[PDB]
Amino acid sequence: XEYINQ
Amino acid sequence: KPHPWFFGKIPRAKAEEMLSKQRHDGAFLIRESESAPGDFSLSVKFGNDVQHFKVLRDGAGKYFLWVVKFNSLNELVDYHRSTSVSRNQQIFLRDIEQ
Ligand SMILES: [Zn+2]
Repeated sequence: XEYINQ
Repeated sequence: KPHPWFFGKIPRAKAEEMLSKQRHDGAFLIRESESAPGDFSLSVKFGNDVQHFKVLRDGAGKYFLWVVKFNSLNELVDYHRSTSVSRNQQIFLRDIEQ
């Protein structure tokens, strides 16, 4: 879904 | 005692809803992603938002968020109780409160 590590 | 941070398969929105009601920064949970079979995600409350981290796996089967690798989710979580999940923001994991 936004991911900090992506 | 079983771990209070393993929530199984719950939708990302539900995780946010729940974590938003928590009173401390760092309150987190590990959930099984709906984005791919057998994947895990770490959701953490920070300020007025909820940050999500994808738990990656390497060829040997180790888990990782950035660079350091772990042999289990248990080790990953315990490590991040004393070391920040992010180099830019100081976020230490702490068990949710019920
Ligand atoms: Zn409290």
